[PDB]
Formats: sequence, structure tokens, C-alpha cells
Amino acid sequence: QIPAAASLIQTAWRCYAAENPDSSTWKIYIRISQLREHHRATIKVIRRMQYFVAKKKFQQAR
Amino acid sequence: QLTEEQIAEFKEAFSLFDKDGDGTITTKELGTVMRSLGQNPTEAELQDMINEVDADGNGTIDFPEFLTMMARKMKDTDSEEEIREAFRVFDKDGNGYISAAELRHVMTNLGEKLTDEEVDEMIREAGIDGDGQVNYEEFVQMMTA
Ligand SMILES: [Ca+2]
Ligand SMILES: [Ca+2]
Repeated sequence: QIPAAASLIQTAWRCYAAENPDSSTWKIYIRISQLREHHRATIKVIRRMQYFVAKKKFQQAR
Repeated sequence: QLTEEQIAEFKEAFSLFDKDGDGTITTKELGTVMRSLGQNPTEAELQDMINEVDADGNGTIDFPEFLTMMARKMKDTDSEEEIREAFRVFDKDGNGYISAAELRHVMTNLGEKLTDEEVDEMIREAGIDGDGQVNYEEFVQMMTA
């Protein structure tokens, strides 16, 4: 099923791209004026959690 | 395969979320960290995140459960197969290629909706061929390498 498939791909890619400090995935946090270390900390955690959520829904849908 | 440097960082990260200090992460506290990063998570999303980490089922995240989440493998053979099986959804004729135009549409307009700059970077890494197609096994490999 298509929504679960897309979310698995997109959350996996957001985890992977966040390992690159110069990736454009960092430019979307316009609420933060200067990305600092604790910012890159919490973001990486959140994206990780959103990947395991999407993995779980993809398993249910396939 | 876990150091005292790795655990110190995971413990400092755990406390950025546990605003209470009671040793436990609540949906409310997770929503507060997300909302300060400028995200607007629904309660449904916050409860799903907590429920995928909360192993014992009491509705909160203790440090051991946080550790399991941070140490859980993402680049293994089984996760590789799930991502691969996710791309096959969009490979309508099962030939190993997705149309670059179909890929960018799905990535920007379905699911979590990536930005156009995020998809530019994503599609630039696999390459588009002369025929406008993207070999998606390239994503499966470069993301799990
Ligand atoms: Ca707490
Ligand atoms: Ca718990």
C-alpha cells in the first residue's frame, strides 16, 4: 500500500541524509536560527523514532 | 559494541527530552521538544512514536527503552529488505527502475512530503539515466551501507 510505502522510504532517507552535516535536509528547520549541537541531537532522535513508526506501519500494510 | 562515550551522549540526549527529571519521557515532553523545533505534531503521531519505543507498555519511555531504540540496527539485511519492498510498490512493471518524475511526485506529495531540495539531493545521488529512470536498488544500498 502506497502511503505506508512512501513514509518508509521518506523517513529512512531523512535518517540517512541527517548523517551528512551539510545536507539540505537541515535547511527545513526554519524555526531554528542557528543549528547547534543539542539541535542536531534531538532532531536525529526524532527522525529515528519516525522511521521505526513507519517501518511498523509498512509491515502492517505489507 | 557500546562504549562509555556512546552512553554518555545517549544519556545527555535522553535528558533534553525528559524535562521533568523523573526518568521517563511523556508524549507531552516529546511534543514540547518537537514543537520548539518548529514542528506541529498531532497527538496521534506523538502516541505512535512513544508506543514504538515503549517496550513494556506503560505509556512512557524509560532510559533502557531509549537505549534499545538508539542501538537498534537500521542498516541490517531485514531492514534493507523492507525498504527494497517499499520501492517495489512504485515499480509498476517490476523492472527495478522507477520513473524520476514518478519518484519526485511520490516523495513530495505523499506520506511525510519531502521538500523539493531534499528530493533534488536524493535523486542526484542515484543518478538519472538517459531514459529518465532511477535504479532504486541504488537507494537500498547507499542507505544501508
Ligand atoms: Ca519526564
Ligand atoms: Ca515504558
